[PDB]
Amino acid sequence: TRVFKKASPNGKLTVYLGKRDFVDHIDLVEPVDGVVLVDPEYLKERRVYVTLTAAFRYGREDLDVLGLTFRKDLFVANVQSFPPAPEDKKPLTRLQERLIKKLGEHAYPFTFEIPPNLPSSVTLQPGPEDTGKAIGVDYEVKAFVAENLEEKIHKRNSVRLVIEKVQYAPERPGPQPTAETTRQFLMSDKPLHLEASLDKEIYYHGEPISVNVHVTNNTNKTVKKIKISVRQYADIVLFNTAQYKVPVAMEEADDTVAPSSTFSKVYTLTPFLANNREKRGLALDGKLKHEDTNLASSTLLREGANREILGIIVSYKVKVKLVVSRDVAVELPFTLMHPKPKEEPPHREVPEHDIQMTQSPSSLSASVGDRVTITCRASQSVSSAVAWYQQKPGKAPKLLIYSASSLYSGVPSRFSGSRSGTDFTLTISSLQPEDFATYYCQQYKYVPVTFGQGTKVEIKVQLVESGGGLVQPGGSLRLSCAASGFNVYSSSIHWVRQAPGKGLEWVASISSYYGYTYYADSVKGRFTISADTSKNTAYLQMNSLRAEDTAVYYCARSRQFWYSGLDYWGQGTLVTVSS
Amino acid sequence: TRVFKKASPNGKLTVYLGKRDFVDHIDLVEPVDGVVLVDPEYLKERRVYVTLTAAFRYGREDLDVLGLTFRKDLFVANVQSFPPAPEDKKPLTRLQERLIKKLGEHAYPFTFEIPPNLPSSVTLQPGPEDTGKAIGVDYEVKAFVAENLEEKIHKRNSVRLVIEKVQYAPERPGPQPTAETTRQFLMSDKPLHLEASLDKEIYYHGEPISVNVHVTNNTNKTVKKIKISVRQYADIVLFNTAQYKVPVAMEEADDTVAPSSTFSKVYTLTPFLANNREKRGLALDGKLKHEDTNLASSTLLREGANREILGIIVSYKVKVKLVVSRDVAVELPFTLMHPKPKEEPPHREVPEHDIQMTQSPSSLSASVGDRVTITCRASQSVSSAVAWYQQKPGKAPKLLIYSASSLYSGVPSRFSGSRSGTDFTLTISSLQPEDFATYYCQQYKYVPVTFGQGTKVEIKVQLVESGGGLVQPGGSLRLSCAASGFNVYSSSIHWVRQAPGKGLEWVASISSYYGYTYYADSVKGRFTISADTSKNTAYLQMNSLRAEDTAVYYCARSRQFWYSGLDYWGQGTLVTVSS
Amino acid sequence: YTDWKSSGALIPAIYMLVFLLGTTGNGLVLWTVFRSSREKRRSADIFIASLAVADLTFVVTLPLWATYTYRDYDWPFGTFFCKLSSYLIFVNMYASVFCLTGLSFDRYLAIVRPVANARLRLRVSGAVATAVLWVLAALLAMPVMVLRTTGDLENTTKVQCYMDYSMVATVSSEWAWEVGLGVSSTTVGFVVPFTIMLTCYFFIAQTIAGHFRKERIEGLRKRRRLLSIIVVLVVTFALCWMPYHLVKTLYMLGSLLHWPCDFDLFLMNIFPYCTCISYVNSCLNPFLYAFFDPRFRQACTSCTTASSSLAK
Amino acid sequence: YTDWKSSGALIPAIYMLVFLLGTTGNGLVLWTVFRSSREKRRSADIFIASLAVADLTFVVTLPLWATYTYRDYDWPFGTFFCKLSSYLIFVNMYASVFCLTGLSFDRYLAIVRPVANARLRLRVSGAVATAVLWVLAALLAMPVMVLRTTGDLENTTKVQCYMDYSMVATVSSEWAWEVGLGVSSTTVGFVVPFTIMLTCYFFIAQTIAGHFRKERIEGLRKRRRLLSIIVVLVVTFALCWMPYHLVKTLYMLGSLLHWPCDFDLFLMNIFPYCTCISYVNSCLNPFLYAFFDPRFRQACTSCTTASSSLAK
Ligand SMILES: COc1cccc(OC)c1-n1c(NS(=O)(=O)[C@@H](C)[C@@H](O)c2ncc(C)cn2)nnc1-c1cccc(C)n1
Ligand SMILES: COc1cccc(OC)c1-n1c(NS(=O)(=O)[C@@H](C)[C@@H](O)c2ncc(C)cn2)nnc1-c1cccc(C)n1
Ligand SMILES: CC(C)CCC[C@@H](C)[C@H]1CC[C@H]2[C@@H]3CC=C4C[C@@H](O)CC[C@]4(C)[C@H]3CC[C@]12C
Ligand SMILES: CC(C)CCC[C@@H](C)[C@H]1CC[C@H]2[C@@H]3CC=C4C[C@@H](O)CC[C@]4(C)[C@H]3CC[C@]12C
Repeated sequence: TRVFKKASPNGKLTVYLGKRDFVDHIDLVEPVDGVVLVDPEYLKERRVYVTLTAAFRYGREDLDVLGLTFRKDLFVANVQSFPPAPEDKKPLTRLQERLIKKLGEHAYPFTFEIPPNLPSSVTLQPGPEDTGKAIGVDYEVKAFVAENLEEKIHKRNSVRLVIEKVQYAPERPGPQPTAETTRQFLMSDKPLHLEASLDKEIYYHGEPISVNVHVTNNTNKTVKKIKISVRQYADIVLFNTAQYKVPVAMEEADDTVAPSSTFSKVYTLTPFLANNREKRGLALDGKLKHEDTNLASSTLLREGANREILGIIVSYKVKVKLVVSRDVAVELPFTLMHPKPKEEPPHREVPEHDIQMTQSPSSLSASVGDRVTITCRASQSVSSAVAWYQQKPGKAPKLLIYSASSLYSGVPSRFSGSRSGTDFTLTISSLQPEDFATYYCQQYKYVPVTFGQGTKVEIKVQLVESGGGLVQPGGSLRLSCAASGFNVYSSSIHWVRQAPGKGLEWVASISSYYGYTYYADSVKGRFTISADTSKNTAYLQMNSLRAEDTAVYYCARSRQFWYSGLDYWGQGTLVTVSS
Repeated sequence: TRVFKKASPNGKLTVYLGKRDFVDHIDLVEPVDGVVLVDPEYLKERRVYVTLTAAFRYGREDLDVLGLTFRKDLFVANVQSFPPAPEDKKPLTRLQERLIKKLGEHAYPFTFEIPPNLPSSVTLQPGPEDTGKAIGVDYEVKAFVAENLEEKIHKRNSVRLVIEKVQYAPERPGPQPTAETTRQFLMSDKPLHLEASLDKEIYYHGEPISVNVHVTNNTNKTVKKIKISVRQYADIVLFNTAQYKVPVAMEEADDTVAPSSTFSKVYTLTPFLANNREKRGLALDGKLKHEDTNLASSTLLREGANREILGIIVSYKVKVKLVVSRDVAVELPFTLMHPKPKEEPPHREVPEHDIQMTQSPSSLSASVGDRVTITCRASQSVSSAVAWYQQKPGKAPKLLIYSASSLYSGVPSRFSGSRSGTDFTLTISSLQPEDFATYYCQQYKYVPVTFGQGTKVEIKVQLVESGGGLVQPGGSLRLSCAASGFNVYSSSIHWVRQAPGKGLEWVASISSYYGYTYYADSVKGRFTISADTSKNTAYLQMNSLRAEDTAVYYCARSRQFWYSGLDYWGQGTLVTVSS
Repeated sequence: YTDWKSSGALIPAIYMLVFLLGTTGNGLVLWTVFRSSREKRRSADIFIASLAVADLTFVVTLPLWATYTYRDYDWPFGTFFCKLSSYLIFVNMYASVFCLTGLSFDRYLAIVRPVANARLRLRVSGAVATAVLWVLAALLAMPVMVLRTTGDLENTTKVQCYMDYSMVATVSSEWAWEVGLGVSSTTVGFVVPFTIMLTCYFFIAQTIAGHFRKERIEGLRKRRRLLSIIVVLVVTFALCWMPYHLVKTLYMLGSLLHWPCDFDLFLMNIFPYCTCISYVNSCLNPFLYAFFDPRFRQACTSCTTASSSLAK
Repeated sequence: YTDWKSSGALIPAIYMLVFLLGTTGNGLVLWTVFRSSREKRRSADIFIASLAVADLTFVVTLPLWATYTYRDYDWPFGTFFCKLSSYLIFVNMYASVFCLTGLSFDRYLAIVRPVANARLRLRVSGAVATAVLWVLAALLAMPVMVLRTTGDLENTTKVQCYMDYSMVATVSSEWAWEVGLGVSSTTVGFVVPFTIMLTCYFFIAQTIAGHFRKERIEGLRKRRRLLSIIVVLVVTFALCWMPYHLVKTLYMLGSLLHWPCDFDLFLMNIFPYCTCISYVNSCLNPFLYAFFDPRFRQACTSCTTASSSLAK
C-alpha cells in the first residue's frame, strides 16, 4: 500500500498524510493523522505549525472592493510539530510510526480532532461560466514555519493540502419515508388524499429512485401533469439562514389522473450531474481543486440536536405534484450518498483525459503446484491502479484484482499482485487446472485503458450483445450491449476489442452519470458510443469499417463511481469485418 | 548519409528529394532529382504528376478580396510518373537508383531543369505583426494525382514540399568597388573629391564590412555627421519595376569632417537580422515555412542581360554620406552570400527552441590494434547532428567528427562515425599512440546541448576566459570570453561546464547574428550571457552562485550559420563557487 | 418676481463649467467602458455605463439652458428643442438616481447576501434591470415632454420655454396639476430610490463592520476606508439632491400653505442654485465611481501531491 | 420665381424616408464595426467607419430641413442650429466624398501596387489620412458656418436660414463671394476627389482585367463580377453627385450667362431633388460597401518532412 505526500517550494518541508478523505459519523469523526519533515539547521528558531483550516468561502473570487475576502473560519486547530510540547502525549498512529520507518525522526507527527458537529465538505456549482473559486465549505491542512504564529505567511515556507471530509451511508437501513397531504377543492365529497411514498431512504449516487405515487382522484377536477422532482434542499446557513433550492432530477410524465380514478405508478429518476450541469448553485461533493464530482451527498445531522450548523447542509427530497387543469404537492425525504468503500476513493477523474505495457513472455511454463510470478514492465506510473485478468482462451476475461491491491470479491487467494516502480506483477502459488489459462495485466488510469501483452500457461446479472455476421468492410455497424443488472448511471459500460488472435485493446467507453464519452485513437471519431436508460442498453456505432477493424469485441461494466478496473465482461463477438 | 523524404496524407505518395537546396550557378542550376512511390490500384487510372511550382506571391494574406490570390507562376514543368513517359529517355541520377536499391520499382523517378535566368528564392520580411503569408518568390515541388491535368485536385492526393533555390558565393574573388563623386562649394578651386572604397567584393553574412571612407576636405564647409549605410536594393521587377529599398545597417559616426582634413579610418558595419527585425520589406533568404532566416543573399545576374526578371532580385550597397552643417553621398556595390557549404545547409534553426545521451564504454581496455566501438544512445532523434570530442589529459575538448559523419579538417582518418536509429557510434581502427583520452558525443539538435558521458580507454584563434578565482559562494560573477579570430556575428558562442571528473554539460549560448540567447535548465534564469562586438567578447554573469556551481567552465565557438556542434574550445577555468 | 441681478450672470458661467467638467469626465468613463470591452470584470458594468450615459446626456443639453439664462430667459430654439431638452434633462435626472440606486442594490446583493448573488444569473438580471430602468424613466418624464411649450405673454415677446399644464382643463386644475406632477416626480424619482439606496447602504455598512470586526490592524483600517467611501457616496448624493427636491416640495407646499410670498421670492431665486447643486453630483460622479474602483484606473493606465510506500 | 406646389409636399417625404433608411443602415454598419473593431486588426476599416459616421451625421440633421420645407421655408430653430446643421451637412458631404476617394485609393494601393501595400505601415498611414481628411473637411466647411445665418422677415415674418455672404465681404463683392465659395467647394470637394477616385478605379479595373486573364469559366465570371461592382460603385457615385454639382455650377454660371430665366426657375425647383439624389448615395452606401465585403456578413450572423538512409 501507499501514502499521500505533498511538498513545499523549499522541498525540505514534506507532508505525509494518510487516506485523504475522512469519514464523519453522527457522533465523532476519524482523527486526522499526519507527519511533516523538518530541517533544524534551516529551522534556527522558527517552528513548524500545522493547522486544519476548515473554512467556508461565501464570496465569488475575493476582494470585490479590494479588501473584502468572503471566507469565514469554521474551525482551526493549530499544533507545533517540533519540538512537540509535552502537553498532549497522544500515542502516534501506526501510520505515523510507519512514516518514521520510511523517513525518520525528522518527520514529526500531528493528530487533529474535529468537533462532532461541523459541515461536510461540499462546493456549490460555479456554473457554465463562473471560473474563479467555488462558493462552499472546504478543509485544508496547512503547515508553515515561523518563530511566532502572528508572523506573515511565507510563499516559500508554507504547504497547503486540500483535505476532504465526507459522510458515507450508515451501515444500517432506514424506514421508507411517507408523505400524505389531503387537499379539498370546490368539491369535497371525498377530499383528495395523497398516497405517495418511496422505496428506500438510503440511496447511492446513480441508483434509480423509484418514486411510487398512488392517489384516489375522487374529486371531479382532473390533473394534467404529474411533476416529480428530486430536489436539493441546500440549507446555506451563512449569516442569513436560508434554504436555497434547485431541482436535480426532473420528470414531467403525461399521466392525466382523471377523476373518480385510482392512479398508481412508479417512475425511475436518477439524479446525475450531466442533466443538471448548468443549474448554478448546485451543491456537489468535495472537489480537491476543479475535478468533476457527484452531486452533494446528504448530511446526517444529530437527530433533535440542530445546532444551526453553519455552512451548507445538503438534504435531498422528492417533490411530487399533481397539476390541476385549472396544484397539490408534497415532499419526501431521502438520504443519498456513497457506500463505505474499502478502497479509499481516488478523487480524480479516474480515467483522466499514452501508455503501453510489456507483459512477461507468453511461454511461462509451470506445472501444478509450481509457484510463478508473472511480471509486467509498465510504461509509466499507474499508481496501483492495475487489474489482472484471467483471460481464459475462448472465453470472456475474468477480473482477478483491482488497483494491484486486495483481490476482487470471490477470487481465491492463490493470486496476488506486486506493484513496484513503473512495473507490476501477479503471483500464483498452486496451478489448479483452471490456472491453465491466459493471463493479462491491465492499467486503468489514463484513457485509453491499456492491457498487457498476454500470457498463456503451459502445464507441460447478464451481458447480451446484439450484432454480428461479418459484413461491410467499410460500412457501419450497430452493436448493442445490454446489462440486465447494472444501473446505466451506476457504471461505465466499456467497449474493448481483442485483435484476431492477438491481445486485448480498449476502444470506447461511456460515463452515463457524468454524461461524457471516451473514444480510442485507434478508431478516433470513426467509432461512436452511446447508451440509453430505456432497457439498460448501450449502442456502439462503428463507422467506415476496415479489415483492420476485424477483431473480437467485448463490452463490460465498471463501477461508475471510483472506477475500479473492469469487473464484468460481455459474451464477446468475433467480428472479422468482411464484405 | 540520409536523404530527404516527404509524403502525402495517404502515406503512399512519398516524395524523396536528394537535397532541398540547389545552386544556380551562372551557366545553369543543378537539375532537381527526386522519386515518388506509386500504387496503380490506389492510382486506378490517375497518374502522379510532379511539377516544379516556381511561383511569386505578390499580395499579403491569402485572399484580400474574393477571387484575388496574388500569386504568379514564374515556372512550372510537369512529369507523368507511372508509367514513365516513353520519350523522356533521361538516365537516372545516382540518388534515384539508390532509392530503388532501398525502395521499390514503384518509386518512379523525375528530373527537372530550370532556365538559366530566374529569381533566387527570397521572402520579404513580413514585420512585427503582418501575419498572412510573406510575399516573395518560392519554389515548391508539388506531386498530385489525377487522370488529367484539368481534373480536380485532391487535398490529400497532393504533396507540396518547399524547395529552396540559393546562389552561393563564387569560388573566385572579384573586383572591389569604388566611388568618386565630386562636388564644388564657395571655394570651387578644389571641389571635394570622394575616395571612399571597400575592402572586398564578396562577403558572407556576418563578416564585418570595413567601410574605408577616404575624403580630402579643403572647402570651408564642414560636415557634421558621417553616415555609413549597408542598404538592401530590393529590385522588385514585377509589374511596376520598382527599386524599393531598406537600410540593413546604419552606422552613424560623429566625424565632424572639417576643412583641410583627410579621414581614411575604416569603420566596421556588420549586417544582421536582429537590429532590423521590424523593417517591413527587408528581403531575406528563403524560408522553408517560417524559420528565422538570414538576410537576402546578393543575387548574381548574367552581365546585365536583365530580362526584366519577374522576381525580387536583391543586391547590397554601402552608401557613404557626409552632411553639411549649412549632403554629399555616394554608393558602393557589393555581393553578400554564404560560401559553398560541403554539408547541405539544414534549413531550420539548428538549435531549435529534452534529449539526453548515454555512453556505454566509459572505461574499456584497448591497446594498439583494437577498434573501440564507442557507442551511444539518444533519448530521441538527433538526425546526424552529433559531434565527437576527446579530452587529452588536463586539456580542453577537441572535435573529432562533425555532422556525426563528417571529418573536421586536419583531424586524422582513424576516427569514423556511424548513425543507427536513435543511437550513434565512433570507431578508431588503428589506435594511434595519442589515443589515451576520454571521449564524448555532443548532440547539437535541441537546446540544451547534451553530450556523452565520457569514455576513457585504458592504455594497458585563441580564446581568453578571464575571471577565475574561487570566490563568491552565492554572488554574481562575470567571466569574459574574448574569442579573437571569430566575428561575434559570425559565430554563436557557447558556455558549458564539466563537473569534477565528470562529463561535460552545456550552460548558456548566444547567437549574435540573430541577436538571441539560450540558457540551460540547470541554470535557467540564474545565468546571464551577452556578447559585445566592441572587443568581440562574451560576458557570462553567473548570478546567485551555489556550491552546485562548482565545476570547470568552458567556452566554445560554433559557425553561426549552419551551427555544426563546436569547432573551437577555450582554455577553461576550474571555478569552485565558495567564499 | 424680482430675479437677482447676480443670478443672471452667475448661472451661465457655472453652467458652462459643469458642462465642461461633466461632459469630459463622462466621456472619459464611457471611453474606459468601450476600451476595456473584455466582457471579463464588473458583472454590473452595465449599471455604471448607463449612469455615465445618463450623466453625459444630463449635462449635454445644458448649454441651451445656459443661453436661456444668459438670454434673459428668452428661449431662441424651437418648441421641439424645448420639449426634447427638458425631456432629456428629466429622463436623465431619473435615470441617474435610478442607476445609483440600482448599483447600490447590486452592491448590497453582492456583499451582504453573496450567496444569492453567486447563485443567480447576474448579467441577464442586470440587463433587464437597465432596460426596465430606462423604460420607466422615459415613462416618468413623458409628461414633461407632452406638457412643455414656448411663448407666454408680454410686449417683450421673449419666447419662454415652460411646462404649460394648462393643456388639461387649466381652469379646472392648475395648482392641482402643478402639485400632482411635482409630488409624483419627487416621490417616484427621489423618495423611493433614495430610501432604497440608503437602506441598502446601511445594511452594507453594518455587514462590512461585522466582517472587519477582528481581521487585523490593516483590516480595521480598510474597514475605516470602506465606511468612508460609503459615507462620502451617500452624503454627496444627499448634499446634491436635497436642495433641489427640498425647495421644490417647499414651493409645491406654499400653494396650499400660504407661504410668505416675500420668502417665496427667495425660494424662486434660490432654486437655480439648487439645480446646479444637483448637477454637482453629475459632474463629480466619474471621479468617484470609476476612480475609487481601480478597474477604471487599470483600463486608463508550487509542487504537487505525490504517493510513495506504506512499508509494513 | 415660383416654388412648385408639388415640391413642398414631396420634398419632406423623401427627406424623412432618407432619414429612416440612411440612419438605420449607418447605425447597423457602425454596430458591425464596433462588434469587432480592434480585434480583427483591420487596416482600412477606419475609412469605412469614418464614412459610416459621415453618412449617419449627414442624415441626422436632415429632419430639421424636412420641417424647414414642410414649414413653407420657416426655420423655427435658432441661428446656432441653422449654422450647426448647415456646417454638419457640408462637412459630411465633403467627408463622405473624401472617404470614398480614400477607400478607392487604398484599394488601388492594395491591388494595383500590392508591393507598396505590404511595405508601408497601413495602420499609421490610414489613421493619419483619416485625421487630415476630417480636419480638411472641417476647414472646407468652416466658411459656410461663419457665413450661415437667419432672419429676413420679408414682410411675412417667415424666418429663413441662408448664407449671408454680405456678413464678411463688403457689398462690392456681392456675386463675387458666391462664385468663389461655390467654385472652391466644388473644385475641392468633388472635382479633385472624384478625379482621384475615377483614375484609381480605372487602374484597378485595368489591372484586374489583366490579372484574371488566366483560368477558365469560373475565373472569368468572377472577374466580370468584380468589374461589375467597380462599375456599380463609380456609377452610383456619378448618378448621385452629378445632378447636385451640375445644377449648382449651372446656376453659378447663370451669373455670367443670363439664362432664359425659366429654365432658371426650373433649376431652382429641381435643386432640392438633386439634394435628395445626392443623399441616395449615403442611403445606399451600407447595402453596398458592407454588403459586398464578407466581413460584415460574417459579423451579422498533413504529413511532415522526414529523413532516411542512402544505402551506398
Ligand atoms: C431652474 O430650473 C430649470 C431651469 C432650466 C430648465 C429646466 O428644466 C429643463 C429647469 N428645471 C425645472 N423647471 S420648472 O419645472 O419650470 C421650475 C422652474 C418650476 O417648477 C419651479 N419654480 C420654482 C420653484 C421653487 C421650483 N420649481 N424643473 N426642474 C428643472 C431642472 C433642470 C435641470 C436640473 C434639475 C435637477 N432640474
Ligand atoms: C436646397 O439645398 C438645401 C436645402 C436645405 C439645406 C441646405 O443646406 C444644409 C441646402 N443646401 C444648400 N443651400 S444653399 O447653398 O443656400 C442653395 C439653396 C443655394 O446656394 C442655391 N440655390 C439654388 C441653386 C440652383 C443653387 N444654389 N447648398 N447645398 C445644400 C445641400 C443640402 C443637403 C445636401 C446637399 C448635397 N446639398
Ligand atoms: C418648433 C417646431 C415647429 C419644430 C417641429 C419639428 C418636428 C416636426 C420634428 C423635429 C425632430 C423630428 C423627429 C426626430 C426623430 C424622430 C424619431 C423617428 O422614429 C420618427 C420621427 C421623429 C419622431 C421625428 C419627427 C419630426 C420631428 C418631431
Ligand atoms: C438665435 C440665437 C440667440 C441662438 C444663440 C445660441 C448660441 C449662443 C449657443 C447655442 C449652442 C452653444 C454652444 C454649444 C457648444 C459649445 C462647444 C464648447 O466647446 C464651447 C461652447 C459652445 C460653442 C456653445 C456656446 C454657446 C452656443 C453657441
